[PDB]
Amino acid sequence: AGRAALYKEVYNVIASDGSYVNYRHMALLVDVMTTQGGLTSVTRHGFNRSNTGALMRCSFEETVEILFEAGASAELDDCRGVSENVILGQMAPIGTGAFDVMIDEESLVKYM
Amino acid sequence: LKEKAIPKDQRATTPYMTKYERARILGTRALQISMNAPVFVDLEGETDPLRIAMKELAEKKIPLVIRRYLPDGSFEDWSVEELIVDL
Amino acid sequence: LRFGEMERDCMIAHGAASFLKERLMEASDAFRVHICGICGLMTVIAKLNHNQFECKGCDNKIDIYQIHIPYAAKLLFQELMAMNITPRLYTDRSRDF
Amino acid sequence: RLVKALEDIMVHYDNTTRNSLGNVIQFIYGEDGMDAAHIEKQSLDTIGGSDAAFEKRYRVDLLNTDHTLDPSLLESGSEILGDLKLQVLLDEEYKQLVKDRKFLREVFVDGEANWPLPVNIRRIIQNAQQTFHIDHTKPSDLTIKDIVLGVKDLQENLLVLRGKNEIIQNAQRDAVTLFCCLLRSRLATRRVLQEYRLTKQAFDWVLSNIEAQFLRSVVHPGEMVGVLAAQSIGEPATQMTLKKVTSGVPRLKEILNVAKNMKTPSLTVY
Amino acid sequence: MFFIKDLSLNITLHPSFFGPRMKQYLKTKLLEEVEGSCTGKFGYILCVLDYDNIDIQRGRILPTDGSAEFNVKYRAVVFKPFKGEVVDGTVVSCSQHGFEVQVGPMKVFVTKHLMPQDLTFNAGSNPPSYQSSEDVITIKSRIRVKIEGCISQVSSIHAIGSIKEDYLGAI
Amino acid sequence: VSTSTFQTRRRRLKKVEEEENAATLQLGQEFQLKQINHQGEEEELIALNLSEARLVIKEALVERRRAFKRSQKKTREKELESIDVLLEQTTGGNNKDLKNTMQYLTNFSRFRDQETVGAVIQLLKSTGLHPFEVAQLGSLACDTADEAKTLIPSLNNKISDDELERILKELSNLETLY
Amino acid sequence: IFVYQNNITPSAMKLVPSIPPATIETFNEAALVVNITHHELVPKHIRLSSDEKRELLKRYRLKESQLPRIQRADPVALYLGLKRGEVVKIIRKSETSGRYASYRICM
Amino acid sequence: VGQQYSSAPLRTVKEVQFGLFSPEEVRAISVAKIRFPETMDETQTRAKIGGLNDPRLGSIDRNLKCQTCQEGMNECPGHFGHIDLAKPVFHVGFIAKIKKVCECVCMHCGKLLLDEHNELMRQALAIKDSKKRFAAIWTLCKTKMVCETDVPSEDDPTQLVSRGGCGNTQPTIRKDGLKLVGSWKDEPELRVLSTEEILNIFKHISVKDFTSLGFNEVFSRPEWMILTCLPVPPPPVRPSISFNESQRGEDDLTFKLADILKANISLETLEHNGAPHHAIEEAESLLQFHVATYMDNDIAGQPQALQKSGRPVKSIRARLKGKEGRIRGNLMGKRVDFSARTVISGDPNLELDQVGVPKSIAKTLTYPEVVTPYNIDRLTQLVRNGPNEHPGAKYVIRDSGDRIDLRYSKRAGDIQLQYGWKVERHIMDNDPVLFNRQPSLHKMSMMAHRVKVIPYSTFRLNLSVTSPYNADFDGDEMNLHVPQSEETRAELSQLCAVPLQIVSPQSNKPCMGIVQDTLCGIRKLTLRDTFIELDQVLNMLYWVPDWDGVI
RNA sequence: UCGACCAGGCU
DNA sequence: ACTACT
DNA sequence: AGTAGTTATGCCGGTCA
Ligand SMILES: [Zn+2]
Ligand SMILES: [Zn+2]
Ligand SMILES: [Zn+2]
Repeated sequence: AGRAALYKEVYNVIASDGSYVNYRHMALLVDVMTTQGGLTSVTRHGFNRSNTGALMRCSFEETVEILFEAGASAELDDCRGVSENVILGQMAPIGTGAFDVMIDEESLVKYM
Repeated sequence: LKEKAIPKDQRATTPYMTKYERARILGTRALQISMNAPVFVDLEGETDPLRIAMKELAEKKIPLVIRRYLPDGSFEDWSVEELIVDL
Repeated sequence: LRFGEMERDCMIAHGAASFLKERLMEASDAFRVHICGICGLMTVIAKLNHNQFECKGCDNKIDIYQIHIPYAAKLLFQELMAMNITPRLYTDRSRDF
Repeated sequence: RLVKALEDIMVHYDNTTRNSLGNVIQFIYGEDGMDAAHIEKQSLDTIGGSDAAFEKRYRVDLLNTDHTLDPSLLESGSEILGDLKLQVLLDEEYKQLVKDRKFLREVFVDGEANWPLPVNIRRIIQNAQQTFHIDHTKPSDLTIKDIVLGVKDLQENLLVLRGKNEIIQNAQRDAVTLFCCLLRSRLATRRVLQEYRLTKQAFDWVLSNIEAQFLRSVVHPGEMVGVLAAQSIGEPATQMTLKKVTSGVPRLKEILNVAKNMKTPSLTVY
Repeated sequence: MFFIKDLSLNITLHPSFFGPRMKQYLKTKLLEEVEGSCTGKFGYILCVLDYDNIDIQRGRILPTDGSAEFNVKYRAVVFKPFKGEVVDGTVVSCSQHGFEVQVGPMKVFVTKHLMPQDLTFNAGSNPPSYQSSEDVITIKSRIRVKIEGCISQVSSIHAIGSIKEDYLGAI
Repeated sequence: VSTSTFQTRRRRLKKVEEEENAATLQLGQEFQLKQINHQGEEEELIALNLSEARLVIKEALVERRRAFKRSQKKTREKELESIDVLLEQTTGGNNKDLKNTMQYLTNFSRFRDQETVGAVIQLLKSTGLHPFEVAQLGSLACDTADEAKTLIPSLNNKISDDELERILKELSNLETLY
Repeated sequence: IFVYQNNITPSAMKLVPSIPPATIETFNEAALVVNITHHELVPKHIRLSSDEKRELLKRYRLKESQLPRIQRADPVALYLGLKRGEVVKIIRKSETSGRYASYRICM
Repeated sequence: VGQQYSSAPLRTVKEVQFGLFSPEEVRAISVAKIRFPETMDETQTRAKIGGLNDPRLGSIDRNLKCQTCQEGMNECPGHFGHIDLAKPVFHVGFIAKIKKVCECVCMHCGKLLLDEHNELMRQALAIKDSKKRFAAIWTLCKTKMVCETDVPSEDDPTQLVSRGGCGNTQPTIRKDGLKLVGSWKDEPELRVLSTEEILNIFKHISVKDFTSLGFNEVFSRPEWMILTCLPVPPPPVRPSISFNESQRGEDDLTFKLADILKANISLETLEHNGAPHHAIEEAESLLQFHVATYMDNDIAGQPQALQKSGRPVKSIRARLKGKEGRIRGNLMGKRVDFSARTVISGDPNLELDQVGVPKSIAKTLTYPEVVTPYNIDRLTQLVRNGPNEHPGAKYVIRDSGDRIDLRYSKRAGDIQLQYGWKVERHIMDNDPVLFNRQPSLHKMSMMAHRVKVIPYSTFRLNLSVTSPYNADFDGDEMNLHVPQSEETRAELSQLCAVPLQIVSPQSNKPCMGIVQDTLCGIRKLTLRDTFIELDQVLNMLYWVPDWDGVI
């Protein structure tokens, strides 16, 4: 019921101004704030404290502190986040990167 | 593990090719076509690598396979041949 | 010019993976470092010339890779080390999941 | 802050919306699996209107001289009157339509009938008409069984999820629930013949496009839904050049912060 | 000793070779890069077996240049020596410090004072030899050596052995 | 560009512990009886006594020259030369090793009959001995159980003197002639 | 279940988690005057047999930690006596798709 | 890039293992001892002293030299060195944890202050998640201020069982500057907790205790928060900035190491000398200061280690702090090659998706095309054409990684391409390019347009693509990025071309319409009253490029 | 080769 | 200038 | 209370070692 109200409230802020945003957007935000269990703030205190990779989190609000605590607790980063890759200069798994591409020796012969 | 290779049967992903997949196929092929790789269609006078790629894709003669990954690490392989191209 | 945080977002939004990677590497930084396969450090003493590699201290001479990462990132790591933090870089996963 | 908090959320190849941890956030993107670019506001006729006109529109009683399809519409119009085997279907149809009507009035208490939904059906029919210069004078050639079992069959293919199993299959049926109401709202035997005047050809065509146009409106695994969603909210907040309750940018700030001591903290009691 | 190990190797194929006789060019590249190679890890890689069923698998395409990278699963015959391993081979070189025996693709060295004592070094010979009351080791004589220790090096392995224990020496 | 091997144990950074190798049958981790096949199934270490090795290599280089032509479409001292040819046909020509290995193998081969070698194998493959020892016993001419247990310390208690001395006798017979 | 009036002893409740298996639940009276579950915004939840759950996990290839969580002290969580590990199935209306089914595991 | 071939297999980073440096490893990695605080001038002679920057670390003087490594500056990453400190010092950044760990263990013996013997503890000890576990464990036994030797087992509070010994009272700890102080409690017994002291207790903490307290046996054991051996970052991290010769140009960091170095030598020569016991410690905290100041220099204990002249001195931590920081301003965003920017002005004559590009810009921005039998001719024409005429080129890059500068090369006119080589050619009509206006709020602030090289100096765009960017012509400027790969451009043309972006998913409707003149006028041209005669109707027809020539 | 800090102005 | 957390 | 952490994007004179 919270999520319900949270959306209802967020929505009003946007419609009060006379604008329209397709439900899915606010929905997604609203959900992200609640999945974990209660109300997670779009704030350095809230979301930037989940289990996302250190590197990811350090790219917002508490940079060195996060990296420090990261070495202290011997964290492990999957490098699954958009951010980790942007930082490593690797193709991030998004759109064009959500999948791999291979030459199929087989079909490569049927073609001739 | 390859215990992550989901059989051609039991595939559950979309039968159609995603804009991303295709955008990336045309690009990859164009790249290699420009690298002087073999071209599998007759260049009806075409001389632009992306053009030659779009042509290869229209005649489903692109020897590439898209390996789709699932959030767990599993993956279904689909050939450009198979993949539909509504888009 | 500066392709900054906000423009980074816009590319992620388009889902343009390569164009982003290319804009942040080929078109700017991009550097080639040699790392140890044992301790994810840029320790390796590569002599691309006599083909010798090694990483004494780990006493390695065989298990060695080369990676492409934005110079700014090499810096970020050396700087993190200077502050006694080891940001090991590994070319294979273990944590699976 | 918005963008940094959704960066990594994208629709995965299983139609699930997750983050960089694999944690589910939305089981099916947008609770419907549809890409927003492919959506338009459509009217769900069934919900509004008096029960009076609802019946006058969708009701087809073959066992009645005053509630059957006059043979000027359907070709097999005279030889259909009194057919008991068909009224079973026509009654099965009109039963669903009426059930839908209650279900819609349940979801949209308000009574609001216009909602963004994939595949614009009003147009997909106008083209149908003009493509075949369908004249409202002659009679169709659609079996009353044609229509009913075709629309019934079209639904079987408005796929969003795919897996071979109950949990998924159910999810699928959910995903399409509201759309189908629309579908039946528009492809009701009475309408199809009285209103649209579609021929058997025009019909099979409308059914074909409705199918494709649907499959096309589904979200592409890869879509960086997170960042998109973020910007879609932020962008309009930027243009916010600001009933005496904290509203607008200051309020939005309030919200995203899960601000304990909000300013105006009214409460409405009914 | 001589083993048959299950190995694998990664090969990066330029896009030009993305032809019809591709599998062939890989299988080739494999042999070029493997047969003849040496590591302390697997020892000498001498011969790739079962040429016909070399597993090529699907190669993935690097994503900036268009090359593909295949993981070639093969199987081969290798030769890795060991300490304490008794092996016999033929002599090759011979000085005042000892003589070098050749076992397989490798070379083992027997240091003078790692031979029996009564075995002397006859310098005033040709080809140079090592004489005993009874024996006469030289240039081409077969000898049974006990590998005392190995030293992996570059593209080969080298060892030192003795013939001072029993049942060792010429044959 | 290296060359992997069917088993990847975790690099817990602490890269120190791996002992030395010896006649305690302690070969590398890269050579334990328990090692994984390419079809990821456990499979006992495969050591080859010479000759058994000379055959394995020769056979392969043969079926090679064969397929090296399916696609072409569109006596001790005597074997030395016959092999020196198969080489300059299927080999890389710079495999100074594979060549030297073919001579060494050809000269010091104790059995030159795909059958006699089988016999050897069956004979020993009942001892329950380690693939390495079985390999050595096969390629090293031994008389007294003493000479054996002495050049192959790995044995010593693994097989009685008489029993080992029996097998040794058998080995001296199957011992193809020249 | 024990519906107290104005509270229970800070020494009394120290005896609830002492008779397992069987478990005890405390509830305030004023807290049950109105049934929250009956509220407009509160959607229908639903416990799930350890199997219904094992299936949910299998059909979505999820680890437990990848599931949307619900508070052990969540109003509706108590209403159904949820227990750390169980999963409810939240089913609600959708302005997008008519009906949508989400899941919430118990923290 | 970072050039020259390397036989080392090339892979991508899959995981990042964070941890702390053991003084052992630091020593292991180190290529240099580092004892002298001098930069170099081997006694004034321009070179480097075997003491600071390059007693074998990276290089300076464009000189391959580099302890054989050679390769020369662009290729040689830095090389770490070290400094054996005089006495263990805290790590500015861990003090907090260092303290909280003490409040969890018992000094003197080094064992946890709560076992499974305490239940409220067991409850915490179960909490899977370092972060939160250690969060509980602390709050739990921070209060427990006695190393209890015996506790009433899970039977009766009657018969008390035995565990670890030494009930030594536990000091209530508080922080003072970079010092930890405790008071074991008539009246307390205030005393300062020495580093060598805290270090030893941590070293004695058990491996299981480690872990229960969110640490890690291999990558980050408590004791390592206490610096013993200091890693010395190489030249690249703290590069100079010379002004020809006889001058200088050292880096802030290079100075703070000198500080530390000096500060250290001083201390040590007091422990090998007349050690006025507590006149030494007065100079030990100076080291603790610098070694703390070098990593962080924006602490709470105000002394903000200013440098000669008052300027504060960038601490390594400053370098990484948000926006402009290393992370935020060098990695999540950076300045880039192949980009261009100028004033914009609408042009009612370009197609929605084109982008008028000033010729001068077209001639600067280039694309690396590969020589293919398909384009050998066109490309040779451009190369021969020149970097000054428009349709031309600037560079020809051979297989043998070497650039031929078409503006100087004595063979500019000559040159015959080579299938496989590359000709960096001028941006030409219809090249796909990224065009954007900041701030970049949504996808549509960065769309791909077709190039149309044109005169004058302003990017010209179609009026209707005006809204998406939110540009007016009051003087707004717009950026443009030219894709470099065959696929990079594919991604633009296929995913983000202005025509695709037309109907926006933000609000399930189109995001570009008809505006100004066209909108105002389209109304007028519509009114029933509006009639048009032949002469003109004919021009109007002709103007529509598709008009089927049917009046 | 090329930097830092400060301050001021445009969108 | 404003806001939350230890 | 004491205790810290932020704050729009991007672009274009004058002192210091
Ligand atoms: Zn190392
Ligand atoms: Zn170097
Ligand atoms: Zn104690």
